[PDB]
Amino acid sequence: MVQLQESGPGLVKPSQSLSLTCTVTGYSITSDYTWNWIRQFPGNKLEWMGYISYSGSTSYNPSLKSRMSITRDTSKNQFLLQLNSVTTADTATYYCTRDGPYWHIDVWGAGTTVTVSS
Amino acid sequence: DIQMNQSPSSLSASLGDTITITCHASQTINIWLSWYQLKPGNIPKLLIYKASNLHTGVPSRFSGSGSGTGFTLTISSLQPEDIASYYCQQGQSFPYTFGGGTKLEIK
Amino acid sequence: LGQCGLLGTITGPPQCDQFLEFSADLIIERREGSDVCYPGKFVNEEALRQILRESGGIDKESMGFTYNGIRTNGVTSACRRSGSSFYAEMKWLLSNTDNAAFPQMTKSYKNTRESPAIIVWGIHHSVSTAEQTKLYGSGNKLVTVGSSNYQQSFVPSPGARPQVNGLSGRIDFHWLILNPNDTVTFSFNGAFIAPDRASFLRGKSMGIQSGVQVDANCEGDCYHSGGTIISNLPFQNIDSRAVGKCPRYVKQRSLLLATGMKNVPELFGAIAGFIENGWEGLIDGW
Amino acid sequence: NYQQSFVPSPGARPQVNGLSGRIDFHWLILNPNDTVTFSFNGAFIAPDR
Repeated sequence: MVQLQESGPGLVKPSQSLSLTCTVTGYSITSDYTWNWIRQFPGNKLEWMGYISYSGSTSYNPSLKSRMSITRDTSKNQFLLQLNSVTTADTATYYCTRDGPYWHIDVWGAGTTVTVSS
Repeated sequence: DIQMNQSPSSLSASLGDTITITCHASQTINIWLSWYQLKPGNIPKLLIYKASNLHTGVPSRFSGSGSGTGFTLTISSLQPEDIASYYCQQGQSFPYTFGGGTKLEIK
Repeated sequence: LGQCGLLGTITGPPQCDQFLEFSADLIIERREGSDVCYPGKFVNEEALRQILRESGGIDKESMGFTYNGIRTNGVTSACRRSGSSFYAEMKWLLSNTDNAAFPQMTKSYKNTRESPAIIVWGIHHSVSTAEQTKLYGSGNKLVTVGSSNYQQSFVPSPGARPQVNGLSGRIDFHWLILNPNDTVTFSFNGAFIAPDRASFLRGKSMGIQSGVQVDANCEGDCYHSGGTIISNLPFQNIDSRAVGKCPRYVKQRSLLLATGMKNVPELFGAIAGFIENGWEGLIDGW
Repeated sequence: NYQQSFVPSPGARPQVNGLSGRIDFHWLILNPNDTVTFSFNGAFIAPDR
């Protein structure tokens, strides 16, 4: 039973950073699958951010090339999302997901809603 | 990049009817799709991977198939727990893109 | 194909997911083409490579099997896409309770088109009898594969082997052909690697092998491994495994053909005859 | 010049015009003075000439 749960603040001021994490229980984040974050635009429209591998390699969305980082924590079974230089558009719902193979995506987290306005 | 034009944007169905939804990858990806239901109000669920094999634990009522640049599921004999929104994902070439999303409606 | 080994398209390894259903008029295999990700090999495999160098592509279709009492997603740690996968086209019929039993199966498929299939199944050679109980159960194992023109009843070989990049046990894939309306039946009580899609053909192409680049601006038809020959001359000393519509390989390298008279500076006896020398002060006529 | 020890394949097949089970016939050659021996506990279709 692999469960993923986001957490973070309520209101974020523009031109600042955003730090969310996802806790993962039931499965080590170093056992061999990657780990994604996925937003939700207003209007029910999905988009891909990037992953961190079980070893710790990352790829990113090539229109979020220089403003995004994703790291992890092997101790309390977590990984942490970081994004900066934000505008009004980034009010979304962020979904920490466990990826599957190139076949698909398996495990979805429930999500949480962010708000970026001053 | 690759564009995923899931059409139509919404259509209306009663109880017991067979309906299709049809994604349209803009470039050859040839087998790689998966179908996700995520409704506003719950966690998402998995339905189909490899564009044919249904996920383990799904009720066997639901199916889909396809290859090339055209993919399609099949849902009939609807339920009260059937109403959601339905997304398709191309797994060929990075970055991941999803589709527009169809909204399930009672006529 | 690049890093795709031509007989892998029929099986789907991670290096060939972008070529599972291609279409070509000129296929090219590279020196680095690998056909597998688990350690294993094909059978009669130079012949099968000669069906496909002209087939112009492939077109799979499903086959529709369904299993119960039995898992289907045992995974290997070398066919890696993000993690532990298997081939795209095949599955892994493994036992449910890990040492209790395994029921005997029987499945079938009838070809229904105008074209012959290319259907390929798999037999799994366990590394021991200690890891053929863990994977499958007890008793002897036999995979019966019969059609109209075909009857084999293959059997595994539980033995220790050297390791190829981590794993000792092999997996062998054999292949048959169906004709229209014809039917195959697979039956087994262990160690079988079923197909899930059959495979059809398209048309007419040619195959080459090279080590130089794919070009697109140049017009030519004689394709060997060090490039392309283009000439109006009937003879070439360039290569003798040149495929296409080439000139013909000789062993000489120069063979000059005259196009003037005998050069006499200063059968009928006038050129080098009773007219002694040529003229160099004559520039219009001969 | 020959030693095989063949074995049957009890399995279900498609039907060719009524029957499912097949029968396969193999063939050898003898030389002068040479001798063949057939031995079996079932499922054999002997020659007679």
